[PDB]
Amino acid sequence: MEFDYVICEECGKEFMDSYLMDHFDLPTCDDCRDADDKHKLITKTEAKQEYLLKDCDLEKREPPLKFIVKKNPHHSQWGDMKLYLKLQIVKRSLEVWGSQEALEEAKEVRQ
Ligand SMILES: [Zn+2]
Repeated sequence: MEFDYVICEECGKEFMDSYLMDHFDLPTCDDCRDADDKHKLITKTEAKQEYLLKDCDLEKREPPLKFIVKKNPHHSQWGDMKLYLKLQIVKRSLEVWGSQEALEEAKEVRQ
């Protein structure tokens, strides 16, 4: 009868908003984490581009990855700001090359 909660589909954790479900559009909970201490997201520009990619991938299958977009929450607040969950951004960096080390090596090997 009328709800307003959600359970993390990753491991199953009721909740409503945290670091990804509070300003990202992704539920998750304070258990999956990603940075071991915060899961600090990663700028969408340094997330895919750096991961050797930029669109055409995360929109080719339409995965459960969400992003934020607005003034930065920490110090320094430029005009707009596009960010993408870091954990999910890592799952893709591998799905493509398979590891952030295969990326760093792909850019150091290529010209
Ligand atoms: Zn979870």
